[PDB]
Amino acid sequence: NALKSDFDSLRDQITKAASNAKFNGVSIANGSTAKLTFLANSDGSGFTVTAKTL
Amino acid sequence: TLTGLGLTASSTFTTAAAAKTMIGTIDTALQTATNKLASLGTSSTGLDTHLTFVG
Repeated sequence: NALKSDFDSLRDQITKAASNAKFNGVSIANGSTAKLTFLANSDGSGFTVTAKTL
Repeated sequence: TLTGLGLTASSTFTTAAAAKTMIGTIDTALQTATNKLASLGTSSTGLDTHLTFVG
């Protein structure tokens, strides 16, 4: 029972650490969005970065 | 004036895709504005040449 309770605490810690990973209200790990597209040229074409959930 | 560039007095973007199109719109506006101003400068130099000839 003690080992299982420690396992549950570590589980909650993962949920919390994943939720907190945001930079100025945007995240690439929380899974809020499928993708992000940063600028790549003066014509507006965008470098693409597919999101990865954790 | 904005109407001559193809921009409208109400023009704006309310979402990221509209801004992605506004980039190209402002490109066309800057292009046509520079062309119009180059034509004005050419005509001004022509007025100067004619002024010297008339003198």
